[PDB]
Amino acid sequence: SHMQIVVTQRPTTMAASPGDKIIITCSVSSIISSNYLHWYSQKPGFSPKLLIYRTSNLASGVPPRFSGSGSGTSYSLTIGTMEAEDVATYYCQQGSDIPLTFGDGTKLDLKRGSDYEFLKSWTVEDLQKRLLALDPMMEQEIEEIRQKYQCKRQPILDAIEAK
Amino acid sequence: PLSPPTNLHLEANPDTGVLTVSWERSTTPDITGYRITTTPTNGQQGNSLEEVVHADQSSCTFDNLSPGLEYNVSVYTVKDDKESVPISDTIIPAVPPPTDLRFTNIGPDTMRVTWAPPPSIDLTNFLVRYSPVKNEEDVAELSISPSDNAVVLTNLLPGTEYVVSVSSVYEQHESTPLRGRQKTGLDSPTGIDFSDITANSFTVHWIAPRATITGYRIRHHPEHFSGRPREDRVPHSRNSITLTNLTPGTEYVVSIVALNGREESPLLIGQQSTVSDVPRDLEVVAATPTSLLISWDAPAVTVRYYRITYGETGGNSPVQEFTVPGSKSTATISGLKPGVDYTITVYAVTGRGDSPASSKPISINYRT
Amino acid sequence: NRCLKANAKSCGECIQAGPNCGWCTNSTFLQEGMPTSARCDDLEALKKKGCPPDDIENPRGSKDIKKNKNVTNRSKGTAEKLKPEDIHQIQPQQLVLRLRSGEPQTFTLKFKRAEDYPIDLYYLMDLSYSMKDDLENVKSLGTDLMNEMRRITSDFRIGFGSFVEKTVMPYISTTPAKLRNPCTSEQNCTTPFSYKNVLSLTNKGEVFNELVGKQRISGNLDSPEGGFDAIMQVAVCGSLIGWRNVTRLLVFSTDAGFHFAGDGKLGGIVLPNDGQCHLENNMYTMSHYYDYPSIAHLVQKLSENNIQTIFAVTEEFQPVYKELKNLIPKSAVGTLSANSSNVIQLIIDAYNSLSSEVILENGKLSEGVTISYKSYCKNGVNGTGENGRKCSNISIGDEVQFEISITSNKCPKKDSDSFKIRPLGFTEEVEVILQYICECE
Amino acid sequence: MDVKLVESGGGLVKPGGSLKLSCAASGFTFSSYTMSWVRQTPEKRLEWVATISSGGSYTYYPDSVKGRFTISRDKAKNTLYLQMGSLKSEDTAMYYCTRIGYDEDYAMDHWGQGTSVTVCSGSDYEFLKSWTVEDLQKRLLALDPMMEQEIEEIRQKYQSKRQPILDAIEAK
Amino acid sequence: FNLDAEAPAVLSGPPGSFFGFSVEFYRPGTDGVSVLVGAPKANTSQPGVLQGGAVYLCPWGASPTQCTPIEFDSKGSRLLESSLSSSEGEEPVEYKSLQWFGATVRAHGSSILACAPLYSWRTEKEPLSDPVGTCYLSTDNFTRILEYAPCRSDFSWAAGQGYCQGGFSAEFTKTGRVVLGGPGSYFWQGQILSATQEQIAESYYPEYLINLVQGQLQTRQASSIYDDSYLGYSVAVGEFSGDDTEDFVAGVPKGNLTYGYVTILNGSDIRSLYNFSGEQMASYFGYAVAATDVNGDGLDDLLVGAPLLMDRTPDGRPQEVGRVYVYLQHPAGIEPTPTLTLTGHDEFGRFGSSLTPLGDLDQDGYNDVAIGAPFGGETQQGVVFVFPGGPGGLGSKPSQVLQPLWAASHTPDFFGSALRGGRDLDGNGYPDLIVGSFGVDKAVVYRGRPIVSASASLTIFPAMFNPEERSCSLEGNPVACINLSFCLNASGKHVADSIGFTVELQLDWQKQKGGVRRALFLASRQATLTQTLLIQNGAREDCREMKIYLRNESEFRDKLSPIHIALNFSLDPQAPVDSHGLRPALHYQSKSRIEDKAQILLD
Ligand SMILES: *[C@@H]1O[C@H](CO)[C@@H](O[C@@H]2O[C@H](CO)[C@@H](O[C@@H]3O[C@H](CO[C@H]4O[C@H](CO)[C@@H](O)[C@H](O)[C@@H]4O[C@@H]4O[C@H](CO)[C@@H](O)[C@H](O)[C@H]4NC(C)=O)[C@@H](O)[C@H](O[C@H]4O[C@H](CO)[C@@H](O)[C@H](O)[C@@H]4O)[C@@H]3O)[C@H](O)[C@H]2NC(C)=O)[C@H](O)[C@H]1NC(C)=O
Ligand SMILES: *[C@@H]1O[C@H](CO)[C@@H](O[C@@H]2O[C@H](CO)[C@@H](O[C@@H]3O[C@H](CO[C@H]4O[C@H](CO)[C@@H](O)[C@H](O)[C@@H]4O)[C@@H](O)[C@H](O[C@H]4O[C@H](CO)[C@@H](O)[C@H](O)[C@@H]4O)[C@@H]3O)[C@H](O)[C@H]2NC(C)=O)[C@H](O)[C@H]1NC(C)=O
Ligand SMILES: *[C@@H]1O[C@H](CO)[C@@H](O[C@@H]2O[C@H](CO)[C@@H](O[C@@H]3O[C@H](CO[C@H]4O[C@H](CO)[C@@H](O)[C@H](O)[C@@H]4O)[C@@H](O)[C@H](O)[C@@H]3O)[C@H](O)[C@H]2NC(C)=O)[C@H](O)[C@H]1NC(C)=O
Ligand SMILES: *[C@@H]1O[C@H](CO)[C@@H](O[C@@H]2O[C@H](CO)[C@@H](O[C@@H]3O[C@H](CO)[C@@H](O)[C@H](O)[C@@H]3O)[C@H](O)[C@H]2NC(C)=O)[C@H](O)[C@H]1NC(C)=O
Ligand SMILES: *[C@@H]1O[C@H](CO)[C@@H](O[C@@H]2O[C@H](CO)[C@@H](O[C@@H]3O[C@H](CO)[C@@H](O)[C@H](O)[C@@H]3O)[C@H](O)[C@H]2NC(C)=O)[C@H](O)[C@H]1NC(C)=O
Ligand SMILES: *[C@@H]1O[C@H](CO)[C@@H](O[C@@H]2O[C@H](CO)[C@@H](O)[C@H](O)[C@H]2NC(C)=O)[C@H](O)[C@H]1NC(C)=O
Ligand SMILES: [Mn+2]
Ligand SMILES: [Mn+2]
Ligand SMILES: [Mn+2]
Ligand SMILES: [Mn+2]
Ligand SMILES: [Mn+2]
Ligand SMILES: [Mn+2]
Ligand SMILES: [Mn+2]
Repeated sequence: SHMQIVVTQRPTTMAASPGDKIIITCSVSSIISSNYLHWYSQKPGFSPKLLIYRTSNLASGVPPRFSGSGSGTSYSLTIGTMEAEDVATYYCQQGSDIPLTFGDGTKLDLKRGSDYEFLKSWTVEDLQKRLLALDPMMEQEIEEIRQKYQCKRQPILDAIEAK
Repeated sequence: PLSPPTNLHLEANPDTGVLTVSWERSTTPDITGYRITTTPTNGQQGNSLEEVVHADQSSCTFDNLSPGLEYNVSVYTVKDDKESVPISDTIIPAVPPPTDLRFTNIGPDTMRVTWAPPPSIDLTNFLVRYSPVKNEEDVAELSISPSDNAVVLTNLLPGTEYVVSVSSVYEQHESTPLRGRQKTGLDSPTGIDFSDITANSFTVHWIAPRATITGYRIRHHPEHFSGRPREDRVPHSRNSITLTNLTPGTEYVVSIVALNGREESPLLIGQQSTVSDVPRDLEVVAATPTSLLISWDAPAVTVRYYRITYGETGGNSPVQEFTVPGSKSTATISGLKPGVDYTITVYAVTGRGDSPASSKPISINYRT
Repeated sequence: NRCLKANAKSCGECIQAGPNCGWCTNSTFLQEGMPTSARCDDLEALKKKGCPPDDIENPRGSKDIKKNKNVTNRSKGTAEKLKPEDIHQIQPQQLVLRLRSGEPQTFTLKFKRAEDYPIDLYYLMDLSYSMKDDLENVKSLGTDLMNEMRRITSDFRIGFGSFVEKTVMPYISTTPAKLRNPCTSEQNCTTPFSYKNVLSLTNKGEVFNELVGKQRISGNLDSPEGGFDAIMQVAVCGSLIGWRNVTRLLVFSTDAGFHFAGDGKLGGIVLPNDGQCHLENNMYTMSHYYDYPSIAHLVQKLSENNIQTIFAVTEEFQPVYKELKNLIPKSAVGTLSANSSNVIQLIIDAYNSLSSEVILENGKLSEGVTISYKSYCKNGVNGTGENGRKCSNISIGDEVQFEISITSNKCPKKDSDSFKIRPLGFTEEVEVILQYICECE
Repeated sequence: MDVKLVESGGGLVKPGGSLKLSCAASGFTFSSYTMSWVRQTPEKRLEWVATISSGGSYTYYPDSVKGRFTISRDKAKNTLYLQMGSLKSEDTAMYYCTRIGYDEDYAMDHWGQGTSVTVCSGSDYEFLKSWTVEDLQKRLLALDPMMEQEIEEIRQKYQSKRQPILDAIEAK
Repeated sequence: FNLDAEAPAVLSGPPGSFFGFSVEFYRPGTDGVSVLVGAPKANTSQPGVLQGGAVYLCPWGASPTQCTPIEFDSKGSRLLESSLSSSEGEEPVEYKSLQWFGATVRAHGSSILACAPLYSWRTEKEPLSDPVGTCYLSTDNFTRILEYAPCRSDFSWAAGQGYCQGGFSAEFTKTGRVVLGGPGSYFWQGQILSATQEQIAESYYPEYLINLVQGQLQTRQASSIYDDSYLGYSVAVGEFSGDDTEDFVAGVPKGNLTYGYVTILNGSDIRSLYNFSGEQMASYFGYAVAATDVNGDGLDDLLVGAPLLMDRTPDGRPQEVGRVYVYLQHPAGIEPTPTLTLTGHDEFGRFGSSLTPLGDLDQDGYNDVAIGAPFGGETQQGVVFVFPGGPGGLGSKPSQVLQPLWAASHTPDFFGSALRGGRDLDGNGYPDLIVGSFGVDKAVVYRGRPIVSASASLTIFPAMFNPEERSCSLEGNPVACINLSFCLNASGKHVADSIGFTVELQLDWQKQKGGVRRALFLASRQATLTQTLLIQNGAREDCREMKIYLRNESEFRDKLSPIHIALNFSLDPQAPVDSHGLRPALHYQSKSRIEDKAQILLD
């Protein structure tokens, strides 16, 4: 008997303005305990970090706005106010049974972020942070392309090298 | 003619070390001197002496006085070779008073008194009158042989200050009394008893002494003690105390002393032995090739259940233990390898409440 | 007759009008003046008119199951499963049939249970200081219990919890020196606690075994322990525990007595237990506030939860626990021992007796077409209509047959209609294709 | 936090090859906390490859990679090793080294930098063998300009998005 | 039914002070009669004591709401002499904080006894805290105060009487001997301590904490198997020996392996004379016990309360309502099997938790007992049940039901937790009952109204109506009439000789609805006539002769058809007020309704 728990995240992708309320749910195929359910947030160009543990506790270094609630097979992660930093991929993973399954992360992003009109409201400290964020994501994209070309060269180079 | 002295005054001290005779000077002028003579009454054997004084001083002295001997004192006014009618007085010397009184070897039941007798005096006897300070009406008087300077006092009331009044006695004369105050000892505790004996505790009963006691000192110690035994002080009103948390199977010696103020009464020693809950007469009723039957004696204290442990002497392998009912005193071990030595340890559980503490085990060695 | 009264324009209408109704296209028997209605008639009423048998058309259908799968004889015998697809709970999986008006086709469906129901078990162990001697027996029992669960069934959930005593001045010495540890300075016992949940229900056995070993004994002053108070929380805290719709088994092992309601008066507690989950951070922080639950109140909470209770205790307290066992229904009493044979035997015996109910769900059918289900069950039990679809009191390896009949009044469409018939709670279904023709062949 | 995790040894692997990954744990007792391996695919999804206990008595593997991979730990060197053999195309992903803070909660609290291991197809090599060495060599040169061009295209797109934020900061 | 439920007396206490935990009657003098109520969590002026508790003395009459706390102890916990120099600072040798003082309050003559169970004291030999408990005895209208802590002794810790908690349950004998029980002693086996007031004063010593009293009677230590019996949980005093000496009845709730039992101990010989065994395991038999005579045979009986007892309903679903067992003592002895039982009607009712004898409420010559369920009632506020005295046996049906008048609150009311009765507070010649409700911090007092019984006798000589001859002719045409004489007798105890009773006579009452009455008064001519006549207890009988005629008119279809008559007498509801302030009541058994019947002969 090989029965595996299935994890589902309702909003696969969404975009919201700053100060908006965002609610993301997580559906489990079978009943599990609240302690087992966990939430993970990953910024672009960085490794995943555990935002909340046991569904009621925020991991040290996590802002108070983020909150978690639910029971049975229903769970949800609610953000009181959306911020530029809050832009990341969120995944709800359940560790009750083996194997451990992670639901597809929600790609929450800023709506019309590039638009110069919205930039005027932004504070000086915030804008510096947004500029800093671009450097990590941009570096990752260029590195990925280099591997693709390098991968293609290998087979071609290996045949020439053998000769 | 010459005029004799008048209003003659003779003074006798308790001890006649120095005797002084004082008389009024002669009215007649140009008197050269005054002569005084002391002689025993009715010409009895005595130390008759003669003294001479100047006109200015009518005070003389008489050394080597004889105690308990009447002596006639005659003072004659003396002017050149002529002397006038001498005043004649008669005095009996006072017996010397006892001095340097000392009290040694004091005890409540009895006390000893040692005083110093008057010097160079053959006293008839030594008389001492003592009584309880709070009991002046009742006093005991005992005649003491003159040669001995120490008197023994008996039947003294315990814890009662006694004031002894001893005066040297010559003839009918009585000397100055010496007063010494001493206090008798306290009364010990009696009728010690032990009740409600238990493995860890027991009750001791004692009776308060006739004499008033402020507090009682109780000490209990084993024959061999790593450290000095603890001491508990309890009031006189409560003559009953119970010692708890004792170790079972250990005999305890207890000393009870009644102490009032700084005084202490004779210690009363009571010996008691605690009960032992350990099993006795462990033996093997019957043994087969793989099974062993073990039968032991029932412990004195109540045991809820007994734990039996058996293992291999040769190998350091965890022993297998199975509990059995308290009422049943016989257990059976099976599955033992034949020809292999096995050690059996039987324990007794008597712990009350959450604590699971058991008694010391009794093990034997059996060869299969 | 009805066939004559059919007034069929063509041969197909005749068949639609009646079952026996037959049609002759020769037109030698039918009068020229009479309408094509006269051609339609009873098979006997046609042969009598001298109409040729070959000319007469009477299409009918024969019941034939396209796919037939034999039921597994083993039926997961002794909690052993070969594969999920290998086991079959239905014989006639996929079938093909043709429905003619007045020709109801009946097939036979046989259902055999080749699976084992999932079981959830929670282990509660007493940690008083008097259990220091029995601690080895309790730790060993846990691993043996988990091994039995793997042998008993493929799917299971195992969790455990511990309890000590109320944190009150009377029950536990309030002295600061004994506050840290009630045991003697030589020993290093942990602080007393009402209820402590060490692990929630999980499917991994290895984690459950390792956690039991790390447990350290705790001590209280009084002989009886608060075991009843701990059970109340476990029964009502479904969320934290992780309770699901599966048979639930509770194992309780103690070597001391249990406090009951009204025993909290000495402490100073007078509020009766409300049976509400008060667990905070996997701990019970309101032990002092609420008095120990009564046996009557405790039984009601278990019955609503439908949680079976098994008690493992020492021989000395066996005589007391037996009286309690008589009171609480669907409960058993076992003796804690190093061997632990009796405790394991009770669980296996309880698992062996399980009665389930199998129902049949059918897909929507066309207007004028109906289906009848005739249930067959153990001890000759036979339902009809709605009762005839469901079967109850079926143990593992028990096979019950079901007779299904499909009747077609008219033909809605020329093409076949496929629908799936699967009992509730079972993935395996029964597909039936119904083809109806109104045109004579 | 104060926990450093470093994964090294990631490299291009041919189909059916063997690749060994080493994880270094510092700032905490490695033996005390259970460790697991998590790999992120090219669709930005998360898959759990393996889990190893602190005792080392038992290990857990998913069915897909179960029986084809090996996970082990070295208490003396405090190093976690993942052994991969019979690698396929689906295997290429970004592998991360994790640490489970509490066994009961079974929640990962630390994530390593990670190492990318990408499988390389040898099918193209087969076509190249027929081709003469002199002709093949010329092809190699053509690839370098194309790789640079793509990089320039990504760089210009990023600059346009960045310009609006920089202008806003200049205004403030 | 005597209890004045309509106008009860309510007292108030500071919130969270558990006021009303214990209720006691104090009558040092005739005009000094008052109600003693203790509050255990109540704050006190004495420094270093938090939630010590106190006993409030509120005098009957004047302002009921006003109450004053009695300062039994005006000082804080004493310091240890050894600690003055042994360690920096000072260490208390006892803690009075959270001592739950006033938990049990009892009073006899001019003597009042207050006991605080939770009190505990660190010992001098070792720093260990034991909740031995402590009591305060106040006699001669609070002249001197004596502290009684018999459980405190040399044998400290659980093995000894360290956890004795003496005073948990207390009682007073007719002679004034003090009875105290501690279930904590002997590893929760339980114990009973009894000493006379004179002996306690004689051996009292202020200077030394440990005090030994001569002549003190106590129970000896039992075997290890009897541990956790919780003896001394409930203490009662009754005479069952027949030697005219007070006997002690104690209840062991966890005895006999959780089955429980009730034992009787000699007042002097202190040797068990009888034993009682509980019917169901874990029924908490012995939670509350009381001794009184219900059949008026001159011999006391025993009542046992088992609140946690649960029995199966007709449906078969298990529920717990509790039960009370009554044993009647014959001249030969007390029988082990209970004569009667009282089952509750509310699940988790806790019926039978508290039992208090109410003496004789209806003055019928038979005693009455009141039983209270704290969690009883639809709103789970609680309720109080009163059972009338029966010579043959105690009556199963409850005579009256007492429930809180005030609205329910989120916190439990705990009504009926403490009940005190059998003492005449208002001196009206009728005893009163006091009910405590510690949950809301309130106390209620109910006074019994005087009872008057009546007897009505109405008879008619002319039953047969004659059509041919008419007795009277008020109308131009004479109509036959019949004279009815009704006699009403009223009998009361300590009630105004002059009593007012309203009597209503109904003619053809059955045919009054949708019909024409064939019977009417000679002058009033009204189907129903109401007449009020003053009845004197001294007068032997009262009878008024009136006349009711029969319609001469032949309009009615059936002359033969009989006519029903009906006379009812009730207590006048106008100016029933008396000097005492309690309205007169009427015995329920006394029939206040009488029905008559007449017929006519038609050829
Ligand atoms: C109604 O219910 C009541 C409650 O259940 C019953 O009361 C209980 O009744 C039983 C049986 O009668 C009693 O158990 C017995 O105690 C007897 C008294 O013995 C003690 O006291 C005397 C006098 O001081 C003393 O000489 C004895 O030595 C003994 O004191 C013992 O001292 C040791 C010292 O270490 C101490 O450890 C013991 O604890 C202490 N008492 C004990 C042992 O408990 C015994 O005489 C009884 O029988 C003994 O002797 C028998 C032979 O004569 C022997 O066969 C027995 O096995 C046993 O050795 C017995 O032990 C309960 O104490 C008593 N109280 C309680 C709390 O249950 C009541 O009897 C029952 N019936 C009625 C109608 O009232
Ligand atoms: C509850 O507690 C009370 C008080 O303890 C008990 O009452 C005692 O019961 C006894 C027996 O009924 C009383 O009688 C005593 O009997 C002793 C035995 O002698 C009897 O038999 C001889 C020979 O036939 C008779 O001559 C004699 O009269 C007795 O019938 C006597 O020795 C006692 O007398 C001595 O003691 C008493 C009391 O101190 C003195 O007054 C006498 O002068 C004499 O010294 C006595 O007669 C006894 O009096 C009652 N009290 C006490 C303290 O014992 C109850 O029995 C008990 N409950 C039960 C179950 O009964
Ligand atoms: C519910 O429905 C069930 C199925 O219809 C009923 O069971 C049937 O009961 C009748 C009672 O008459 C049986 O009829 C008898 O059949 C036997 C032959 O069966 C025996 O021999 C065969 C061949 O060896 C063997 O296979 C069977 O197991 C038996 O050993 C005849 O000899 C009798 O004369 C008679 O015809 C049916 O056979 C039986 N059917 C089955 C398969 O169970 C059941 O009674 C119904 N219950 C109720 C009361 O509603
Ligand atoms: C744990 O306890 C049991 C009982 O004391 C130990 O003996 C076992 O007892 C059972 C019966 O209760 C035996 O089962 C029997 O087996 C025979 C032979 O197959 C069969 O004919 C009987 O009908 C019954 O099934 C069992 O065999 C026996 N143990 C063995 C060795 O098989 C048991 O040994 C103890 N286990 C441990 C781990 O100590
Ligand atoms: C004998 O005469 C007396 C006095 O007339 C009757 O007492 C009356 O009884 C009725 C009920 O049957 C009372 O009516 C009640 O009114 C109150 C409101 O005032 C209502 O809440 C009750 O539900 C009921 O409707 C009536 O008040 C009462 N008499 C008075 C004082 O008004 C008595 O019923 C007669 N005998 C019999 C056969 O009952
Ligand atoms: C439900 O099924 C069970 C188990 O089949 C029945 O219990 C008994 O099972 C044994 C199995 O050998 C039979 O021999 C008995 O005849 C069955 N019980 C009887 C009637 O004695 C159970 O009776 C069935 N009915 C119920 C009540 O569910
Ligand atoms: Mn224990
Ligand atoms: Mn144990
Ligand atoms: Mn306990
Ligand atoms: Mn008596
Ligand atoms: Mn009676
Ligand atoms: Mn009455
Ligand atoms: Mn009154």
